[PDB]
Amino acid sequence: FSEAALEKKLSELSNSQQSVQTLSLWLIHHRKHSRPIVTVWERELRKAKPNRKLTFLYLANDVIQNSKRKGPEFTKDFAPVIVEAFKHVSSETDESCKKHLGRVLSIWEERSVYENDVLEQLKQALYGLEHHHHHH
Repeated sequence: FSEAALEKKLSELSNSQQSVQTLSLWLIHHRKHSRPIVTVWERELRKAKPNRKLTFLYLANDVIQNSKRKGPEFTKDFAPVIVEAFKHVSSETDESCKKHLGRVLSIWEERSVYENDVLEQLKQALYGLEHHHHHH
């Protein structure tokens, strides 16, 4: 595992099934490094252009869900950053992009991906009144 390799892969990440699936497999293989991986993922997410940010969440979705079979590493290590990540993506993208964020969150609530406390925080992050403080 190297952070440099991860950075390179994240920079060339796209929405294709092959792009997300292969990166997910690599990350899960390297689950011993889940904390540094999440740290790098969060940093590159914030650096990404709005039209690319959703792709980071799709990756996280795939990694978190598929990792559960192997261990709790990714579920646990995404947990402290994932609310802020949804809030970030929600704020930096067009209102209609909530279609995609909401789909993921719906998936997570339907498949029990995180517990209640977290799921509700995610709900607030996505739909909450804090997005509506300023005239537009």
